[PDB]
Amino acid sequence: RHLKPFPPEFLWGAASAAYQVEGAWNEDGKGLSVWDVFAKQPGRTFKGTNGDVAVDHYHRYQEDVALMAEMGLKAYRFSVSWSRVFPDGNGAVNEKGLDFYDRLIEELRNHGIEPIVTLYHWDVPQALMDAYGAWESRRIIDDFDRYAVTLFQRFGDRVKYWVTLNQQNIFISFGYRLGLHPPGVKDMKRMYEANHIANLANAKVIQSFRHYVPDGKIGPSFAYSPMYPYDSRPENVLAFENAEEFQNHWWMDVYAWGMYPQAAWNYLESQGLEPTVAPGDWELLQAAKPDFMGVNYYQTTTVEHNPPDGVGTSSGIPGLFKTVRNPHVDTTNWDWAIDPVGLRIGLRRIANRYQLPILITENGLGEFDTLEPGDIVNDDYRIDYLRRHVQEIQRAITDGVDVLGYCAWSFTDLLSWLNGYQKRYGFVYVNRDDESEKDLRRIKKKSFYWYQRVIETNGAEL
Amino acid sequence: RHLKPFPPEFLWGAASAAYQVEGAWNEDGKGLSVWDVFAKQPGRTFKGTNGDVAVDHYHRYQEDVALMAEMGLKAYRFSVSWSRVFPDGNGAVNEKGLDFYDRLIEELRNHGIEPIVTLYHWDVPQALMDAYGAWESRRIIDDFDRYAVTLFQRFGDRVKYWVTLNQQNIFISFGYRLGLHPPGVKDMKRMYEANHIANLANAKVIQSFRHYVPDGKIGPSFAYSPMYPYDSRPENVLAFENAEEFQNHWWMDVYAWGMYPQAAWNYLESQGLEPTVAPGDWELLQAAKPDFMGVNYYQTTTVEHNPPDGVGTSSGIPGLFKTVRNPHVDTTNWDWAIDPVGLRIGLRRIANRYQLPILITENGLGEFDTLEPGDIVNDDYRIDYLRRHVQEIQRAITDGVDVLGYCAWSFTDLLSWLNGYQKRYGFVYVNRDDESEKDLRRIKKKSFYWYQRVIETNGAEL
Repeated sequence: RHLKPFPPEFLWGAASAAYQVEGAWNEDGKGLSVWDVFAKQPGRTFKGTNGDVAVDHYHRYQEDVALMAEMGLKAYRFSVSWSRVFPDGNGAVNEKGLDFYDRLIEELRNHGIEPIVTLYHWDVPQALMDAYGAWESRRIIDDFDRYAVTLFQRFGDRVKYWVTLNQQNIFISFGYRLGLHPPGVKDMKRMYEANHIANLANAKVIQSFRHYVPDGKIGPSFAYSPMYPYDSRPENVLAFENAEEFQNHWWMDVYAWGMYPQAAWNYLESQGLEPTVAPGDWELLQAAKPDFMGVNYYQTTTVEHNPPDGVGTSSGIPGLFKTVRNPHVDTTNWDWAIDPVGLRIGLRRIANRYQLPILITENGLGEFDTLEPGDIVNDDYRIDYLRRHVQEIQRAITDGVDVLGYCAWSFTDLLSWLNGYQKRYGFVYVNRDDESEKDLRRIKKKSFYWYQRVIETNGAEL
Repeated sequence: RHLKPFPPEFLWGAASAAYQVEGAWNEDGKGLSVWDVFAKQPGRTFKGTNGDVAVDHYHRYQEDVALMAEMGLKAYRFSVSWSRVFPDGNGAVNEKGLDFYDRLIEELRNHGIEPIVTLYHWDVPQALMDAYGAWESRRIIDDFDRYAVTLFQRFGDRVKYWVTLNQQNIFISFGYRLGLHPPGVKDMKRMYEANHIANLANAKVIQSFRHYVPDGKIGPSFAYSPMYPYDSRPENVLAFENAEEFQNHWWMDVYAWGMYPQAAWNYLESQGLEPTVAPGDWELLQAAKPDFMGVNYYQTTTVEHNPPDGVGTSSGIPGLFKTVRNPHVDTTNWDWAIDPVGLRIGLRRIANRYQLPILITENGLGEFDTLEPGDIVNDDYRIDYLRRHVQEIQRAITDGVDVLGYCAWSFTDLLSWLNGYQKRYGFVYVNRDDESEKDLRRIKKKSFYWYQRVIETNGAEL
């Protein structure tokens, strides 16, 4: 069988997130985000690392975009820091904050790079948390909408591709179930309420987008780990049904269809955990169809039967499923699976279930890169990982999946949320570590030139 | 987690098919069906058995319904023989034929049993095959519709529950791909064309039903073998994605959504096998939503990766999937799988994908039964099989699946299509075999009294 080529306007991209790259945490009128405050709690982050400076992209954006142009990036996906635009979340707009993103967008456009604007990457202004608990209040729906509309009005003429909430399942679960991210809560009831409010905020902004950006394309981005059954034991296949619905359809069915899946809903209702539904909620969720599903992909998860007295290392839900190591995939140095075929499977599942085009918003390999003499970083491991995933994307396109683009994570090295800087993701090495910012100089890794070649040839050599 | 009860009006049922039960093949003006002709080809059926007499339900229906009432059946699902109603397929209606079904329905209603009328169980009149090739011609769409409308007009006041095509995937694949059933064709291109025409006929009759039976409930019934991947190897999970889409979504997505799945469509198109689509086809298919999905269930199927030079014993499609024996399920004495959990999985999949209620239209165990002196048939093996499946249905209901009822296959023993009478399915033994009709007497098996107790307790005592 002949593989289809990557389509002529395929968005060969790379990506970042505002807190992870920008720095300038208190400059030009920017307000505190929940992450500014959270990361300064003693013991919260590795070696106290935080986003005060990060890799200083706020001041170094021209150099970074020049490197993107050298690579030939077709697209750069970044997030807008809400606290730069509305320092208090609501209230007065900050023109200096908007001006940064205007300058960034102009730099991208002048180099022929398509901006992909991500509205929300986990950094709600602290003032909204202080006033009303941020994502736990329906007040955020209108406040988020006002923020999104501001961006649509200022940039809609120059930005075609927009992502709304990026990895809602992560910021909600880590913030309200695991207590690892702000606000550090461990309460499933609160988690599902905040999640429902985030669903409504997503739908509201997509509705607004139709008014302000009539030729644009918008969608949420979901952190998707496709589930596998361990084997053909019926109870393991049933565990897979439970896991795919509870972990994945719980979000994507709301995004695509405006409806929560029923078995998961009934389980939550039996635990007293289902969210509070107000009149108009279903109408709003169902009327806000996205143009694409964004997918952040790193690995699949294999599951097996979990008795009601079982696991609550393996994780899972008693009576539903538990995770188990997949003996048939390679692993990273952090026990993450390497499963490029799993990306093809996830793309196929989204096309098969929702018939949506897909934008791959994040995929990449984190590793402890060594800077060798002469400013050389030989990251053949990153090249191998990316190559295998891009090859599987081409197979998915050949199968009939409409893949709009692929954003490698990340363009430059960046600050991780809790683990400092040493596990690096970039095509561009940034000379700093957990102890100091050093000189923050940018150094092209071997993978930079590999991806430059991929883009130049539209993937045709892989 | 305690199990939910069966809902108060759950349709505890049993089922049959006209050719398998009725006899009276040439009585009261009945025309030839394709099965009358096919089964009389020498060598086609075991010991030349055929439906001339079968178990003689046409003459013995009063006794059979009296037995249903003794059991306390809530519902009896049967099929109407098109050739009794329109002996030439189109043309003049045969009032004597309709009068048989009127008498049957009156007997059921007088005993408080819900009729479930199945429009089509594989017995298109031979005259339509002769005139235009039956299911290979779009002419059948209107002819089938005129037949269905006749039934809706005569019986819609007394019949709430209707099934349209029963096991379309079987009569189409066995008739046009495997050549096992009429018309005895082995041609995939013809198979997919006839299948598309059957899809249009199903949609047309559902549209007619909305006018003639506005308070009724209608759906197609699909012979569902849910697919499992052999293990968590990514290539085997991908084989599972392909197989579930090709074998199951190919039909059920058309029934529920009016759309063929895209990866399967593109594969067929690459082989020159996709059906011919006419203007208006998609609109019709999308405008005919059913009230429920009917499910005929016997077993799951496990699949694994199949190289492009591989299997086309194992069956499959090269480059997509091949079947493999599942080591984790039991087998019958005929080496077919027994997988009651697989029924729960299939029910969960239909609810999760389509949000449809499900009527289980067929499930049962075929086995040699021994008639012991005193008219005793001890079939504990059949009780075991049915009990395990009903238990899994109760678990699916507890999960949140809306199951409308369960029709055990079958009420009385019946004639099999190709294999005679000895592998029996009934709650009621019929005293005949492959060599003679004996006295055709009905003898209640042990399973009859077991199911009587199931119904009395609404499934609380299994």
